[PDB]
Order: sequence, then structure tokens, then C-alpha cells
Amino acid sequence: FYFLSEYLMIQQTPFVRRQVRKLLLFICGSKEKYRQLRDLHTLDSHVRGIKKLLEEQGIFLRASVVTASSGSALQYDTLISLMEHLKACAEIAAQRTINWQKFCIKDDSVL
Amino acid sequence: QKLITSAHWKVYLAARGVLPYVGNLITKEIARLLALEEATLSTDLQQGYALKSLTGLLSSFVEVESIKRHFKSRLVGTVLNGYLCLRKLVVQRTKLIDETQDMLLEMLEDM
Amino acid sequence: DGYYLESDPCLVCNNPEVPFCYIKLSSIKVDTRYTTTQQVVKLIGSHTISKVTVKIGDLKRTKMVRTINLYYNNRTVQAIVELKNKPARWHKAKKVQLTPGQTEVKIDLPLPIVASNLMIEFADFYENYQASTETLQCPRCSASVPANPGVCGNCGENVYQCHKCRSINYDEKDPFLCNACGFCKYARFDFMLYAKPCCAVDPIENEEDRKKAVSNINTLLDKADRVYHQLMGHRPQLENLLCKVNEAAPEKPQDDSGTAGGISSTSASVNRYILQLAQEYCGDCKNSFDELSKIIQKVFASRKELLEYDLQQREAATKVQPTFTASQ
Amino acid sequence: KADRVYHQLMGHRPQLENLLCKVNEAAPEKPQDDSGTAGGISSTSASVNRYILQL
Ligand SMILES: [Zn+2]
Ligand SMILES: [Zn+2]
Ligand SMILES: [Zn+2]
Repeated sequence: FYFLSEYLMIQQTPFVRRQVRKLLLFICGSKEKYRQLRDLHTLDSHVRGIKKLLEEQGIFLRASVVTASSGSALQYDTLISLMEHLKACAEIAAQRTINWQKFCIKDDSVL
Repeated sequence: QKLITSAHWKVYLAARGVLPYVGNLITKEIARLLALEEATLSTDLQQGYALKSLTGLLSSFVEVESIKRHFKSRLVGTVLNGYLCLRKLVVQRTKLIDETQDMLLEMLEDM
Repeated sequence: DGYYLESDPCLVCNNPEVPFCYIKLSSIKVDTRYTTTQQVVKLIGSHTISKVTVKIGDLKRTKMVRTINLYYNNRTVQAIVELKNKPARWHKAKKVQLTPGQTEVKIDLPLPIVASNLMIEFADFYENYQASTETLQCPRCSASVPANPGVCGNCGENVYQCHKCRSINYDEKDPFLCNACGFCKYARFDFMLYAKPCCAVDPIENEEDRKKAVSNINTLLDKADRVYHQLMGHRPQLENLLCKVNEAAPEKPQDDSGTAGGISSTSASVNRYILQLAQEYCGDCKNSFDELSKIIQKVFASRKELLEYDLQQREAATKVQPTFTASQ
Repeated sequence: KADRVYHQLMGHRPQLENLLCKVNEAAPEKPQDDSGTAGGISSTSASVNRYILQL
């Protein structure tokens, strides 16, 4: 399931994704479950993306506490990528709320 | 300033201890600005009117030779401290602050 | 509405939540230059821009836009020509792709940009190839003209001249835009910026800009001092008007010989002290306070930019808290 | 004709009284935007309280 979700996440595959989508929902057996797994993986991937993007800039998650070794302000492009990922998560949460709630009960830190 | 325009009353007040009083007031005002320098960036139009006026009073008293002779050793320390603390100002530096710093520099050179 | 006579204007009462608005780019351009693919514009002032809408009219199928790049910067320049051929001075805000024949493009920015200059680049095309080998027709005398050199042998007219400004591009015979006047024979472009008139200062790079920024801050502070005196200079006159109205004297309307001013019967009926107060405070005090508040906001932006630059330099020179929102 | 004009004058009396009350309240009547086709009263003049204006 995880491998098929990663294949979907691949934009380099605009047609392969469609085939993988059919296979993924087939392995799931239910569209509702299929959507739940896809949304959970998408949120997890965007969340780790934000985590590492702030790690490299200097906002470090230590024991679920943000530490800013570097002060001043963040780069505009860092905010741009942050906003892309957070808009993806917002779209997931607003279009489908339950998925987001359960993802965050699975990963409390995220919240 | 009108009442003490004569060096007679300037010397009288200096004898009473007006010079340490004005020096302490200048030091306290500069410390308050420093304290605000590390605080919020609150722009003030008259920022430094009290400081400029106290420094002008000190310069007016120093413009009398005898007071200068008797109080150079006691005013050098406070003028040095005030000028050094004013040089630290970058964000709160107002035109009046610049005039005060210039007057302190002139007084120090004269002392 | 507001208390126009206030020292150290509150950053809360004075500063409002400036709303974004569908501003036509044409209404806020003060200078414009072109390349064959770029429109480079200086704005009347710095604006915070959240969206750009492009409308495409008079579309020709022979060459259609495939890619638009939006660039910006917040540099203060005297003339936009200083930025025309300086790609390293521009920040890329967005790339958008168009379908063939698309007539509207909405560019939603992930974060608002602060810009005093914009550059819109038509970067790629769905060019439809045709038989250019066929002798072109002279636009003046209708004679057949060879595509090379493209000069009419009968009347000397150049067939590759811009239809609008008659300029000839030496490097490109069929440019998408006229590099002299921005004319496009393939479409018309209208730009609508969902932005707001939020003034801001240019970023600081090196001491050159840091010393320059500090000098600008000092000049703006001197300006605020001056406008401060004007605003508080009305205070005494306003107090006098207040005392006069409080006397509540029945001063019958005086028929002044000078009637040049537009004084209605109702206004003439209104107490002149009342009218003098209304002009002094709502007119003069409000204008002075608005000028002072604009100067104070610009000074705050300059101080904040200066503060950030200093922090960055120290941050590097040095080589915090979860509640970091407390800082900055 | 005189009874009619007298009644007109005495008919305006109540209006004057109400406008005076609203002025006596000394309430800040922040300038209200002209949503309808109201006269473009110059801002300098529009400043005067609309209560005072009507009065
Ligand atoms: Zn306020
Ligand atoms: Zn010809
Ligand atoms: Zn042209």
C-alpha cells in the first residue's frame, strides 16, 4: 500500500499514477478506505517535508519543542514551499476532515 | 536658562551641586533609551528632547571657566559613559539624539 | 472618525487592516519598458500583491502563449530601464502554464509579495508554423516583398516594422512584443492585480545599503518632526475655536464681499467658529495627521528592515525559544 | 393663507425640537458614507454634525 501511495505521490507519473491508483484501491478493497490511506500518506509526507525543511533552515523539533538556533526571519522561498505543503494539508483536511483528525491522533506531535 | 544667563547664578547652582544632578539625569535618560533600544521599536518625534535639553544645560554650565576647572575630573566619567552608551543607539537614534551625542563629544574634547 | 491630534500615534488605532483589491495594473504603472518577451513595470509605490489575473483578448492562433513567468522586486529605482536587462535583480513569484487559446489566467500566489516593480514574461509559445517563404505584402503599397531582407523594392517600406510605433527589431524579425512600445500583434493583455497600497522599503545589502537605509530613516524622522509641528501647530488654533464656540454667541451670518468660496446657505447658517473648527480639524489636522502617520509607518518599516539586517549580520557574526513569536 | 403658513412654521417646531435633543446628546455621529445618491457635501462642510446640519 505504501509503495503504491508513493507511486501516486510521483508527479513524474501522470499516467502510471492512474494505473497505480486503480491497483491501490483494488488492494484496499474499498474506495472509502482507499481515500483514507491515500490522505494519511499524503499528510504524513507533507508533514515530514515541513519537518525537514525547518530542520535544514534551523527550526529544530526537539522533544516536540521548536528550537530556533537561527533568528531573524525565514526566506521567502522557504515560506513558499511551506505554504504549498500546508495548502495541500488544508485541502486534505477541509475536503476530508476525518482523515486529518485520525492522522493527528496517530501522530500527536503534528498537532 | 533665562534666569541663569549670568555666570554668577550658574556658579551658585554649581556650588549647590547642580552639575552631578544634571549628569545623573543625563545618564538615567540615556539608560532609559538603551533600555528602550532593546525593547519595542517605538518611534518618538520628541524622543531626546529631555536628553538634548539636559545636555544643553550641562554645556551652558561648562561654558564658564571656573566650573569647568573644578568639575572636569568629576564630569569626564559621566560624559564618557553617556557618549559611549549613545553610540550604541542605532534603531532609536533620533536627530535630537545625534545632536546630544555631538554636544557630549564636544564637551569631552573640551574636558 | 479618528483623533487626528495624537502624539506617538497608536500602532493599533492608526494602522488599519488594509484590504486587498482588484486594482488594474494600468492604473498604478508609472514607467514601463519592454523586451521581445517581457513587460517590465515600475509601480507608483510599493504594493502587497496576493493574486494576478491576466486577460487575453484579440487572440491569434499563429502564436499563443504557453508559459507566463511573474517576477518582482521591491527596489526603489528612478526609472524602470535600470532593471530591464538585470535578471539577477528579480525574484520569481510564479510560473504558470496555459492551454492553447486560453483567454484568462489566474495566478494565485502562495504568499503575498511586496513589490514596487513587476516583470511579466511570455516565456514559451504554442507557435503555429506557416509558409514564411511566400513573398510578404508591403503594408504601404501592396507590392510583393521577399522575406529576406523584408524591404519593399518599390517604396522602401520595411515589412517587419511595428504596426504601432514603426520601430524595427534588428535581432528578431517576428518578436512576440515590440521591444520599443510593447505592441503585440498576436493578442492584447490586460492585468488585474488583487493587491493593496501598502508602502514598504527596499531590502538592505551590504553597508552601502545599510548606511543608505540609516540615512533614509534619519531623513524620514526629520520629515515626521516637521509634520508633527504642523499637526500640533493647529492644536492652539483648535482650542481657540473651541473656546469661541463654547461662548455660543449669536453671530448673525456675515455677508462677506468675497463669495468665491462655495458657501451654501445652510453652511453660511452653520456657525463660522463651528465651520472654522471643522475646517481646521477635519481638514487641516486630519491632512497633517495622515501625512505624519504615513511617514511614521514608512519609518517603522525602515527600522524593521534595518533591525532584521542587523540581526542577520550578528546571527552570522555569532556563528532560542518555542515561543519565538515573542521575538521578532 | 396665514393660518396655513403659521401651521407650516408650527409644523417645523417639533422637528427643530427633536434635532435639538439629538444635538444635546452630543453623540459622536461619525460621518456616515452616502450609500444612496446623497449630495456630495464637501468633506470640510460634511464635517459639521448631520444633526447640526439638518437643524
Ligand atoms: Zn491608538
Ligand atoms: Zn511598398
Ligand atoms: Zn512598437
